[PDB]
Amino acid sequence: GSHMNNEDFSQWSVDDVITWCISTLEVEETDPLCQRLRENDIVGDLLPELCLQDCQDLCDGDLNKAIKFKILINKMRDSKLEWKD
Repeated sequence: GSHMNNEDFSQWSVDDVITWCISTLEVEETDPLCQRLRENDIVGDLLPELCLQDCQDLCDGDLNKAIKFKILINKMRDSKLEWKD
């Protein structure tokens, strides 16, 4: 179904989640957004557990941040190779 390569949630670390997140969320690895995510040590297996609650908490208080954050995560879970015609 979706099992192909992935990065294995058991191998996802701080730098892994942060880097990929930021580089695909809004800005690059410059904004303090990295520091925030770094504080709350969360593994890739706990990402879907954060929800808009922990996500928004990870931000100063901006919907666009959390909303877009949790979303991008859903895409990474269901994966996306090439099924759009």
